[PDB]
Amino acid sequence: YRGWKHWVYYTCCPDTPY
Amino acid sequence: IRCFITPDITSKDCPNGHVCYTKTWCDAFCSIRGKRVDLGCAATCPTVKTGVDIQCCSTDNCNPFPTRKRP
Repeated sequence: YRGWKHWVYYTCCPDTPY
Repeated sequence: IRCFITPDITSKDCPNGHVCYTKTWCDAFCSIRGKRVDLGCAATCPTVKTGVDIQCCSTDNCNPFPTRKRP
């Protein structure tokens, strides 16, 4: 748990620059 | 300036842009998640070929329908 993602790229939710 | 949906990521407008540079380039591998191909925001139409499918367009709304992933 916790460790969600720093994964999106191509829009859906916040950013992927982290 | 918002040339298409978004360059690397989701959040904002390409910080570097002039023409909707629909750049379907893989370099060799294509190391980001799974690019949804061409978006642009760069300068000129200097090559547009090789293993780089570039749909460089200087239109106003180069970004047809706000669909990214879809299903």
